[PDB]
Amino acid sequence: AMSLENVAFNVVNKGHFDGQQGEVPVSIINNTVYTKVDGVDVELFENKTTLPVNVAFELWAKRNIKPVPEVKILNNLGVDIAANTVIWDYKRDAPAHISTIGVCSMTDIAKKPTETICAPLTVFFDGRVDGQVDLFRNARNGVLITEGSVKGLQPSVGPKQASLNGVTLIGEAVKTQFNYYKKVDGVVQQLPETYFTQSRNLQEFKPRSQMEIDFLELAMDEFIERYKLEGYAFEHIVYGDFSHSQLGGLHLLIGLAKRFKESPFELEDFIPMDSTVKNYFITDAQTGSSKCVCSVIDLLLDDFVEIIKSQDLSVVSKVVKVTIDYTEISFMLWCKDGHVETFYPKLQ
Amino acid sequence: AMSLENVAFNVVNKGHFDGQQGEVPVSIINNTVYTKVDGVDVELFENKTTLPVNVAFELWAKRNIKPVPEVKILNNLGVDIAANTVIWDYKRDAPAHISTIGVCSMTDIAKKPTETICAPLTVFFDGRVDGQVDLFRNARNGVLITEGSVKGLQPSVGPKQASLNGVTLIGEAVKTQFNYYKKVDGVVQQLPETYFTQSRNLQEFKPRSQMEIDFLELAMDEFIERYKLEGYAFEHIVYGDFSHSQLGGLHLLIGLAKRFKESPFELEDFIPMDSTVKNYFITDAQTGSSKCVCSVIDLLLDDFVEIIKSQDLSVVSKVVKVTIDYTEISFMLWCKDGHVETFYPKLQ
Amino acid sequence: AMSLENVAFNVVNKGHFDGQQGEVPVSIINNTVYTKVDGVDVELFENKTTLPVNVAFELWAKRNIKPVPEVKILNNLGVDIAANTVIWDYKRDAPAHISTIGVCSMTDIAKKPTETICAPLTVFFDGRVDGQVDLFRNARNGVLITEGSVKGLQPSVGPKQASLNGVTLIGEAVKTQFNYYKKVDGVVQQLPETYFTQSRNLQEFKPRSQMEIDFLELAMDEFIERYKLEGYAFEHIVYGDFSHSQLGGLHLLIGLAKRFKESPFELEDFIPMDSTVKNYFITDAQTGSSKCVCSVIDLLLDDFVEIIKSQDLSVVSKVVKVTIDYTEISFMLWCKDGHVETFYPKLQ
Amino acid sequence: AMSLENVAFNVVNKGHFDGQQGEVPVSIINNTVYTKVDGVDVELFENKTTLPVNVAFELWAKRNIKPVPEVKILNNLGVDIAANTVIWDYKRDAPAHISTIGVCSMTDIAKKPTETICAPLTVFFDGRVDGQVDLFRNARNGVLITEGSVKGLQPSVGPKQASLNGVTLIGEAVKTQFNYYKKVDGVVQQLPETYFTQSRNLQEFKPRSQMEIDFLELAMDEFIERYKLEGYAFEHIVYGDFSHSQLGGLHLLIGLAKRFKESPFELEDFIPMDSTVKNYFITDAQTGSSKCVCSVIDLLLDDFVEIIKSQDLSVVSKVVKVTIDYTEISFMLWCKDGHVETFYPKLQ
Amino acid sequence: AMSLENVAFNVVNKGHFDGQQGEVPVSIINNTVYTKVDGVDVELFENKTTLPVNVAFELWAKRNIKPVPEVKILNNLGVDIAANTVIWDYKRDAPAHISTIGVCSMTDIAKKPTETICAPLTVFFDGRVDGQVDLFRNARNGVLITEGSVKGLQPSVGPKQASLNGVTLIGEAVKTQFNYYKKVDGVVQQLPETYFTQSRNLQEFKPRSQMEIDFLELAMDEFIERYKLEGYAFEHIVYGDFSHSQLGGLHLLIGLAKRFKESPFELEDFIPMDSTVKNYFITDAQTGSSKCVCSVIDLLLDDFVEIIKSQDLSVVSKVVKVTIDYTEISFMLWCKDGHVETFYPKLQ
Ligand SMILES: NCCNC(=O)Nc1ccccc1
Ligand SMILES: NCCNC(=O)Nc1ccccc1
Ligand SMILES: NCCNC(=O)Nc1ccccc1
Repeated sequence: AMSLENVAFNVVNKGHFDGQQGEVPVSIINNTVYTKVDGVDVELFENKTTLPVNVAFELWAKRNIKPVPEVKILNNLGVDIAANTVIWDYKRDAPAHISTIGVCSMTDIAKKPTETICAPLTVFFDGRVDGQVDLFRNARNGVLITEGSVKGLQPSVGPKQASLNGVTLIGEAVKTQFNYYKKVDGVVQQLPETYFTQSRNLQEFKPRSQMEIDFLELAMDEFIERYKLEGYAFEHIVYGDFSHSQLGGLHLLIGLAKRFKESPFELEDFIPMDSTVKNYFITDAQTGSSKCVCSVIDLLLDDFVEIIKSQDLSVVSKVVKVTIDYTEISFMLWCKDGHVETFYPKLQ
Repeated sequence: AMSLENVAFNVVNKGHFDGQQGEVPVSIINNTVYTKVDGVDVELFENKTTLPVNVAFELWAKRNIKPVPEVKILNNLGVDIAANTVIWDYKRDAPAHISTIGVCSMTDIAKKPTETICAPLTVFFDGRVDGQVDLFRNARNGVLITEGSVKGLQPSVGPKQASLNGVTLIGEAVKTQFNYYKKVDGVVQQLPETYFTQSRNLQEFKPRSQMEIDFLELAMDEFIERYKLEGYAFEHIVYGDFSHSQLGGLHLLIGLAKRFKESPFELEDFIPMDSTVKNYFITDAQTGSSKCVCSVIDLLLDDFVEIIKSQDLSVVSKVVKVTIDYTEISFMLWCKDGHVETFYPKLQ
Repeated sequence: AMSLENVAFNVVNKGHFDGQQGEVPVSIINNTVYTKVDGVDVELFENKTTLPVNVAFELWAKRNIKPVPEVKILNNLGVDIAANTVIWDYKRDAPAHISTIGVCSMTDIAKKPTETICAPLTVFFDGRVDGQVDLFRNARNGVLITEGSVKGLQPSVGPKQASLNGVTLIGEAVKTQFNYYKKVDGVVQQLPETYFTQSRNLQEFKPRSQMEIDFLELAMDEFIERYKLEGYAFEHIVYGDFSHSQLGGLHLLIGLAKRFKESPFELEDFIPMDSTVKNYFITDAQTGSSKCVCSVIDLLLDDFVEIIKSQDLSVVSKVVKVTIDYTEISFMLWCKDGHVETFYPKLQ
Repeated sequence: AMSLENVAFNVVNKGHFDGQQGEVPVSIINNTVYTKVDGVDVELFENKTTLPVNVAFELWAKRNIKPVPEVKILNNLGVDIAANTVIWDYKRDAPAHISTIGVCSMTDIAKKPTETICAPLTVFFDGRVDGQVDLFRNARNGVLITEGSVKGLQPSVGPKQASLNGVTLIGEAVKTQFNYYKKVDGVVQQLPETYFTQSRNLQEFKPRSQMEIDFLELAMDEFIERYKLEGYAFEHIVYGDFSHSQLGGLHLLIGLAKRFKESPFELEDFIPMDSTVKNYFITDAQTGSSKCVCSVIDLLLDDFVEIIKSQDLSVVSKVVKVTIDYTEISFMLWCKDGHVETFYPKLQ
Repeated sequence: AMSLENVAFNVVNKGHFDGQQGEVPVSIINNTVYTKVDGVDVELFENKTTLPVNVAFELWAKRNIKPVPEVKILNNLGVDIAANTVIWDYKRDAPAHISTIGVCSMTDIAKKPTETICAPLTVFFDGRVDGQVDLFRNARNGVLITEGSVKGLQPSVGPKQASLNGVTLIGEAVKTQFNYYKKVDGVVQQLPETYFTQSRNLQEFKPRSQMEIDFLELAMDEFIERYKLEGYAFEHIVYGDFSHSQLGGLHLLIGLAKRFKESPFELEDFIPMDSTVKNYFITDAQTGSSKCVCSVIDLLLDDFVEIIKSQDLSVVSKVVKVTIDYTEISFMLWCKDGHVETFYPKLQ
């Protein structure tokens, strides 16, 4: 017994859609949903999606309010659709997937993922919901997340962090570390050995190791000195060269976090989505140095050190593929006389 | 248990709102309501009101599908609101009135007209609906329409025609002639002795008397000759002078209907509504004669003849008030040497 | 090398998309596409779809400009998508189908119909285009139209009429009669023995038989007298009873065409689309008789006569299914004492 | 003392802007202007321009309500701007020109055409307004229209017809024939000896000569027989060949008017504007013959006869330039053995 | 070979328009540009201008990504248009100028500034681009910026700061100090002796002299004591009187910066543009003192001290013109008994 008036009632009284019965009066003026809160109109939802205002209002209200895998993780694992839930893409103010299953009649391609329409698309299954583990076992294609062990299935320990209502966090009061399982054409998969991006902010960056505390506390030539990083171009790649017209290096988030405490800079996110490697148009406000496409990746500093140290420095330029967030991230490794000139994530 | 999905279901399955239960999936794109009719979107309603698309969609679907008094008649009788119905302005694609009573939660000022909010408003009562005659008796202000007699209430036989879903007709299968009753401050006000406009189109004009058949068939100087209309300026007022830069006279619809069979002309309705006197920006396409404000009124030709003949032709210019459609329409009667120079509905 | 500027160039110089190279300057204001035609903006396309203005502009410009099966025929044959073409719904100003194949990158689900995404969808194949007959043979699901014979494939002679740029016509300079072929699950399905709706207008109705000329020329009780239609309720079903508040019968377009010459009436098409049975909210402007859902079907008069005469008139009410336009149209046949009380296309 | 409320007051009380003082309350909902006409909103103007709703509302209200040269004539004479008036494009619901002079502050580039900004623009001068003849004499570039003689200035008798509020007419009550004068770089340019298009409609076409009455009344092979048009392909060019898939010829409006009485056809005006040669996407509804770009020009039949007969028929294909409406319209004259194969307005 | 799909491709892959070939699929939904980044739509640009979404998307992507003079500087120097570049007005989310030269076909008035259309408008020339110095020499009117010396031309050292992608900075990695050259009607100009506004933020204000460090560090009556500012009303003008209903003085940004560390206040920028003197509706959140138009100018404290000290204090009120940012800023100097009562930038 779904309706715009019942969906808005749930937003008004339960904070989101809770299946409760009741209706509040709604008015729609363009791409914005309002409700008469005694006399005057109070805005419940502003549509920022490509979907019709009422269809997207419902999807937003029927979003998952539990910690779910980050959109980048789901996209890297070829997830197409979610089973009986809406993964809200909080960085895009839109539903993460094209269609739904058993959620909104207007976006729904199926009511249950058992239907032939779902057979070819990798349906996401939340093992924390009743019966979704068995739905994954019978599903032709899928991605399952579980909190604990699944009999028979070989687990793949995912990232420590998950998204709770847009907030990317490492849960303490809730579990955010999941077991990943992927299936392709009925065959259970052996997920790759992978690294995970730390998914941190520039404003609230916090070091997650002793190397990260030493990088943020110690001066440039003494962090490298302590960690034997001579000839790995950390001064260029991680610290960033702000001396010339084009901003040099600055590809690890920890370097942007360190440059931030001292001086600010503009990061223009021209493709605002969730990806393992993010591209920014940076302008360092102090020096005036700038770059149009500056690929910034947030790896744990020890992980980037372990990646660059596990490399061959003989050729001038080669493509270094690294499995990060279940995806093959290509990097361009530039060299000269046994040392790194630059090592940035490849612009593909 | 009202909702956009239940209103749209009723539009799809009953042609309008019929109180039936059920829901169809709806999408709102700007000011237009669509429903997925197997695979693709079919438009159910295009919003042309100043109300939000969904609020107006509901009002339109909950419109009166029975013959109701023409909007001009309701406007002349100082009607402000309708009791438990929506009177639709098919001339402007919008509800004839600002607020509702027991229809739409978003426009509703009351559920029943007995409430104190309705006391100073002239609520329209349809005596054809159960209990609306008594609601008129207790209502402080109102306008009642009945098919037959109401005990004690002095009747006022209204126009032969009524609006059935936009179609202004003289009913045969239904009753379009009503009894009018008005009350102001709790006192039943006596309705004036009035004329009624024939509410006809220019494309489908049809004469409604022998004088009207003689006017549309005979030549100019022989219609006047037969009906002794010498000295009343019917050549200017009713026939229309298309000889100078400014179009002369042409104020009776029957004259526009006669000029239409021979030659076309552009009538720019710059204030699109239903009024007893309509103002048009006319451009006669044959001669090129034109007028910016040309007040055109559709009275029965015999009625205009009976109005002008009964007028005193001694003074040069006087204001002639005539009760038409329950409103006092002022006219400017111009004269010279015992004859009418011009007689037009006065520009206030 | 597709672009909004190349699509608009083709609209400006070729009348539609013709694959020609070149670009005209375009501006987009809301849901409307304009081109600067020396100094000022001339409107090339007004978006009436639920697709983005530029995505729909391209689909409209890349429409099929050859006679194609009417949208109702394609909808009755379960057609979901078109192979490398856009079938335009001129009745709703929008593409007849949700997605495209090898036409627009933004709507495209595939470049060629051979792809696994097209396997469960009924792809429409135009046998008049090179290689589309073989594509139908290999396609898991499809609907093929051919001008002549296809070896092995059992033909189904479709309607005489087809849609040429919105114009439903019976071609003389072009072939509008096609051979239909349908396949489901990789199996060529036998098309039913069917009737075809004449797809005519109310304004320009033209009789297509001697019975139709006799119906439009003769009086009521002498058309029935000549065609021995005693006891079949043609006075109610085909002629229409305009005597009571609710309009009786009037379910054959030929009856609406005959009532039209004498008097006008309002037909509110509340679900604007192309269907075998159309539902209208009729208001006869002369009598005032009206119906909310009046199912009107345009069969050839001889076909409706042949359908009703062959029916058994013993039971009071039975569901009469008739195959019209490849769909099983249900009808409710009401009877009493060996004669038809009413026989209308059943309201599901 | 200009304002949206004063402009709307003038629209409401004078039919257009008349410089009168006063203000009515206005509301703007999207691209539409409304005024509260007692209780409810009545629409005064729907914006169809690329200008802001209020800026265009004012331009429309301050339009020229006198007969002015047709937009095509002004466009052919290189007119860029109007002096202290707004020439309205009733064919596109927008001001014919980009900027204004002494009309709207928001579009105004100058208050008077004497200003240096107007010097390289061809300002249109209406000699019927006080002082505009002298403004033309001092204006570096301009186009002047006068009713009578201007001393020293060599006249160019323009078309018999002019546009009066969208209505293209040959004035009787007003003068529609003007004297044209053009100046370029401060030098009075001699206007060419030209033909004029008759500017007629397909619905209300009326012959304007004995040849045109004979063409619309007589059969094909006897109109040509009477007017000695053997060997000029009037059967193809003017009559139109509806026998093959592509519609042949049909380039004179009189041929479309003659084909119209018998059978209808769809003319898709894909570039909606006023031009000497119009391009249409025609689909003959009877035969099914069609053309994507069918250049249709409305010349007087005698004028087209006089153009084609005077042409040399020796070469296979040559470009025939003809001065029509002050513009050199190119035509492609195709020939074989002393006769015309085709003669159409050339597709540039 | 320009197009919406090529412009968006460049935004997606190069961070801005870089002339690279390629096309990404785009959808336009109202005033917002999106691109399908695998499955779902990612927003590339939200239109905040008065230009059509696609025309303004292109201008934004084709913006100058090098340090250019601040919009206020260009407006003060009468710059009308830019030569073969787009100066983005980052404070207005729009292109700084009406038209373009050799950038966007839809805004372009010329391809090269040598054209007669550019002769009367002051074209901005960037001497850092090849051949723009010579274009300035031949240009009738222009404003040239060079990094170094131009033979013959007398330089005018502009501000230390320039705008790099919205970021107003004093370049270290790039040059931001330019040489200004202006030309009027072919005559090279002697630019005025001028002051420059420091163009600083309230959040990140940084002192740029010893007087500014003493003002931000020292208490009120000891800064004045040290700098002999007795009788110059710095307590009112620069410090600000927050004791009465109307906020007194507070006209120098350094005073707003000092009041900010202690307590916050609301600055309503009701005309959000870049001007030498900015007008704000201030409300001091601590005291409740407020002003509707509070003219705030960011001069270096030593410059304001040198301006007020270089004044005559005899008359009660006079207009003090000061050349700041190449424009004549008027100030109202109020006095009594040989001292300043107030000295604020004049409200013109
Ligand atoms: N002829 C005037 C018709 N227009 C309206 O009736 N507009 C309206 C309706 C409801 C609320 C506000 C305005
Ligand atoms: N009679 C229905 C026609 N309407 C449509 O066909 N709408 C549409 C087209 C493409 C994508 C989504 C909706
Ligand atoms: N047939 C073209 C008519 N369209 C316009 O004239 N558009 C317009 C008007 C004023 C400013 C910008 C565009």
